[PDB]
Amino acid sequence: MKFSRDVTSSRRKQRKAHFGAPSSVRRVLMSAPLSKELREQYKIRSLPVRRDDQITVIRGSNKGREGKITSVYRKKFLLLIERVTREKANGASAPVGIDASKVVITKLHLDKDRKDLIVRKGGKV
Amino acid sequence: GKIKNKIVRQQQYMKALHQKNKDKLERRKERAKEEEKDPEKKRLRLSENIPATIESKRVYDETIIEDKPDEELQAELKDDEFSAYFSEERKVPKLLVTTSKRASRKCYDFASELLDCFPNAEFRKRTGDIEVHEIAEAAAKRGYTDLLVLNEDRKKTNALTLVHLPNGPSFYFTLSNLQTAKEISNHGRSTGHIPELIINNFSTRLGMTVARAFQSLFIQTPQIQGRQVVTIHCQRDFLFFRRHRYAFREKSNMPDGIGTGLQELGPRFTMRLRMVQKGVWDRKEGEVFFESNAGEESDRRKFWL
Amino acid sequence: VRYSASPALETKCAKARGAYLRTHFKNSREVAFTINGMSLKKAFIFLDNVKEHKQAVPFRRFNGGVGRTAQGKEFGVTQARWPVKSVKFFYDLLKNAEANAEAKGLDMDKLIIKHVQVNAAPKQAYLSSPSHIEIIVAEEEEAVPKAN
Amino acid sequence: QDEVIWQVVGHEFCSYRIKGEAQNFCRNEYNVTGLCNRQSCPLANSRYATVREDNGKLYLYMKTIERAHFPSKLWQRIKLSKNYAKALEQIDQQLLYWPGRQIHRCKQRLTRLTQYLLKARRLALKHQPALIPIKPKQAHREASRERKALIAAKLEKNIEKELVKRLKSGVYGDQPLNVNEEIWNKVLAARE
RNA sequence: AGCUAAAUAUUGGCGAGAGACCGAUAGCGAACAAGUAGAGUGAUCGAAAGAUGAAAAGAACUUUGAAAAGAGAGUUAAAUAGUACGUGAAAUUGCUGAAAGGGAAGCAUUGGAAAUCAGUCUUACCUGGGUGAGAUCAGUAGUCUCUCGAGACUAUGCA
RNA sequence: UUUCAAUGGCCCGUCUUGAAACACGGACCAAGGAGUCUAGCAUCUAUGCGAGUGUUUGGGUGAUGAAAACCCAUCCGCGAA
RNA sequence: AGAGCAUAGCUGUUGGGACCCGAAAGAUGGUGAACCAUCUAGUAGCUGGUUC
RNA sequence: UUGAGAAGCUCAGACGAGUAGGCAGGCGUGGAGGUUUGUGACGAAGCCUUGGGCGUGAGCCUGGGUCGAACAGCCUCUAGUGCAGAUCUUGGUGGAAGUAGCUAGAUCUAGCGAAACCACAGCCUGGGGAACGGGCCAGGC
RNA sequence: AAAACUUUCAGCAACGGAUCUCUUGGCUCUCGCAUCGAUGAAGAACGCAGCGAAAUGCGAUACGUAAUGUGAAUUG
Repeated sequence: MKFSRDVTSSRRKQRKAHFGAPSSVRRVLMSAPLSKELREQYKIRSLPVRRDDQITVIRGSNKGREGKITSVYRKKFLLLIERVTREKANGASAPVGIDASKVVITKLHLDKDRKDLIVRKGGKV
Repeated sequence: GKIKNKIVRQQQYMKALHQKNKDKLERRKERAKEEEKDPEKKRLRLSENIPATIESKRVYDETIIEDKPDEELQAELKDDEFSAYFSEERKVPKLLVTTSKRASRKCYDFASELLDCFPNAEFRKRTGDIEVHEIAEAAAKRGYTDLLVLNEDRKKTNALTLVHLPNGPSFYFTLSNLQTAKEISNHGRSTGHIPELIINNFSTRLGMTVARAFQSLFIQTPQIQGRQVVTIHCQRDFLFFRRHRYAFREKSNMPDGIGTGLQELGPRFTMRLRMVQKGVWDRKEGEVFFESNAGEESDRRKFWL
Repeated sequence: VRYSASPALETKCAKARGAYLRTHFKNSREVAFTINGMSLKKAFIFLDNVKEHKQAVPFRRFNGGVGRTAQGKEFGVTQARWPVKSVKFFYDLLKNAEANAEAKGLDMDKLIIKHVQVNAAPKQAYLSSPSHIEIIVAEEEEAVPKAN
Repeated sequence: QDEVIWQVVGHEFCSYRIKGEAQNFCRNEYNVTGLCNRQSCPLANSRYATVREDNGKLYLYMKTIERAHFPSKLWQRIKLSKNYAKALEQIDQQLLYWPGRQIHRCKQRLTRLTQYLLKARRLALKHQPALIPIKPKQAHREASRERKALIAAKLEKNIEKELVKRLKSGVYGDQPLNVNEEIWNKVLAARE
């Protein structure tokens, strides 16, 4: 149960906040779990996704697939993973969007900003 | 789906649909003009842009047979359970058609139509608490070769299990689109002549077993004079059973100019294979040769028969 | 799509369809009723004759306001007209069905109009009545000698 | 107690009551009759005996007024013999000087629970067809894909294509018996 | 002649949290281009309009046509989801089939005919005998939970 | 269920009128569409307490929603007189 | 040798828009005798309707 | 003898039109508390049906088809709770009608095309008292 | 008397958008707060978006510049 009068349990206001969120909020809304190896080595459970991240698809028809994240589609809350495509009528390959919570991060595109993020969120390297 | 206004996005769709029709029309008129002037660009486009069909884009499986003869495949069929039919022995098939317990009148009408398709095949009403394995062991000592059991419930036949006596494989099907002769437009009255059998599109290895089992129910010396043909056709794992009364005549379609005029005889139904068991049919304790999975049949391009 | 008639299976049928056609619904209902069940080749001659006023389309149901004509004695009545716009639409559809049958490899010498139905399209104080027209052409079914 | 409990449960609200048109039923597992009555209520009857089945063995369950406030020890249980005559006497001995209506209702439940176990054993021996569910999604999928398969089959085109093909190969004798003379003459000239 | 916080008010303004409220002819006129389109010289007046699918994968390609479209195909779990898009009632219309029909229909009561359904069955009881089987049976041994004996098991024998 | 046969069967609502006659309303279908909320008074019944009775203007309090529940200082109303 | 007081429900009744739809308005303030907005849910013994 | 939902069970006799009005018990709808250790992608709700059943009835249960994500029984609470009418409101749709007619060609043909109105109907003869003829009764058609 | 025509029933196709389900909307109640303008407000007009259906944003620095923060997007 929530006891703060500063947070709303209203489904109307929760749905409006999620679907009307700005880009700097959808960066956090699009978070993915880390693999057990990374999770117990970086001391971090989940991180927001990013391009060049290496992920494994965990749920859906494409379950078990792996690949880098070519681009994150924050408008529709979708990830676009390389070689995870669908053939069209004319044979052109249309990429398939995957929710960020349906993948797991097996390798992190480490940067100084993310390295600072790890030590910030109780992590280590 | 950006637009939240229904009327606006209906107007936006129509203006994009009209533009798509217009610009595709311009490129089609231009292509037609530039390919009628030069027939070369026309004859290579047709040979290259062949329309795609489910049969053409069927998924790849190595179980499919090849045109060339292979000794291993023909060595396996010369001593199996169906060998007594295709060998020099030429044992005539003696069929036993029976139904499920407490069948109705409608099941008898389908059975009576089904007995027409099979000369030398007798019906025995299913009585009391005799089981399929018991019927099979009792029918084997009576000289029967194949046992056909029609499953009906709620006054409708919905399944068909055929076993090959005495220990041959048992195939379980599910019947659908049952249609007796009276319900078929421009039908005919079947005669007593032995029908011919034509079997098509059973390419896979599992298709050979089912095609041989279906072939093994028919007397191998068809009566040509009656010119009746029974067709089993496997398309997209659906086996279509039909019986016609053909007659060769002149048609303007074929290059040779001869075509047959089919008149349907009935019954008309479709079979979907659900299970193949090695040995007599025991749903609890049978050796599963094949069991269809509905999950992977959702792939419309993948077939097993 | 699916048509109103249980035929139009691939067996012997060729389909032609026209939706939201800009023609009066009551006139098209009469033209369809006349050419229903008649051979495809004969239908082309009949539609050709109507365009040249050699033949008249008898109006049976919506016969109100149709004058007496001498060309309707073939059909047993005397109320007939010479519709052109409605006949033109049916000519376009019949050619489409004929072309569809030819592409299918059907026998073109036995084609008859097995089913033709006109339905009222949405109305658009001058709300006229557009027409939905569907045509099925199939070979005449024939019998074969049984055994003798 | 008992008359206060019955007024609260029998007439205001019991979570065990199934209200039918002709009768009310009891969802309680400890009800002998399965009906909602004053005499068959296990909650409102401080002294109550019932028979119920556990993994093939029938037991006599009894509770007394003196254990009413110890729910874990409220009901006592004894084993009833497979011998019916001994099972009846077991109920008589354990329910001695209980009202004759309560012994009557316990012996009636023992007969029905014995018949049900007998019928359960006879159903195991018999071979009965297994009921397999009808899946609405798969029926719709197979009905639609069948329609596409039948159209794509082109049965009449393929039947006559094979029938003419085997006419050319001469699978019949010298001249076939299903062909008119004029057609056979056309076949011979064309194929040669 | 003058000043003065607090307790009080608050359909506006900046936010916030809620509800036994309404659920697209409702609830604000307005869930969407809404004080918009539109109307009137002007003051003013003022709507109708929500939902393909998980994903556009929004139907390539061949073919008919002047075109719109159609037909072969194709995608989808589903096209009985094709942007005229969830479900798709009634009034109404077309086709097909069956039946009826001397200037009404018309409903009720009782049957016939035709069509079509529920709608069911012997399968069990009693009495054996044989064979082995095992416990709630042992001229039997243990453990556990309750309270001697009551349940649950274990080992052995099946007299 | 359809249909046939025998027998019977005046169009519904409103108003009028002994009654009808009437005059009205009704092309068809869908959705919406009319004794509600509140203050006072009186009867009756139920419930609590009873020569008493009524906590909620307010104060105290309430950590798990705290607009609830729980508690009652001083009055006051109506009864007894 | 006091029977009241409080709450709830039922019913009747009187006020409020007061079961719903119904009768020319009038007044205030505006726009170019007219038009528009509000008071207004104005006034009804009467009309039509008022749902298992 | 088990027949103590004592609000149950049971025995007997009489009785049965009904406007205004009086009284009692029930059916259904939206939401709320409790409950069914409730139903549901192996298909909720809705709709369709010459499938079957229950109730005197309001209504309820169910098969088949369609469908695609929620929903119900029981006790209690609550109310914007039940329609055939209001020359009702909004929407859709008919007959009138391819008519009245208004754009071409040669009054005819083509093309474009309404609205009023609409309980349902449509032979007379008499009698039918209240009009009764258009429905009723006996006769013709 | 069969056809046509009419009527009834059913099947299929149209027509229509009811019902059901939901919903970034409304409505109601409560709570916190005090902040327009000659230093040019409210409003109106005209411009800028590479295209944007509008709508929104912005003001010739035109769907913004500076600074700070997050840290890799934007998206038809």
